[PDB]
Amino acid sequence: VPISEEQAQQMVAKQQAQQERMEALEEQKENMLRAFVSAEGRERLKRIAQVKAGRSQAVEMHIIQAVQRGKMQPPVSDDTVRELLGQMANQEAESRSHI
Repeated sequence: VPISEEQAQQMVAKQQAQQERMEALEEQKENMLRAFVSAEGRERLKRIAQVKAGRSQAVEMHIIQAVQRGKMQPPVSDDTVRELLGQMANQEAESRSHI
């Protein structure tokens, strides 16, 4: 009674358009990192994501914005990943020191 057959046909679409768009960005991200970051450096990031997801995620954000703008040379070495994971950890603590 309250909502049309067509209008309900639209909200299942809208809602399934979004589960698509979600999946397409999770895939775009996975591709962007395959291309940008080395294999060793990509394991390391997922290995650390388990313990400190937020940390590993702060690097992935940075590597992507950085490579996309030509500020970093892909593919990014495990050595540079390890370096970045320390720098964020370190700055996480320097925030939490209230400084």
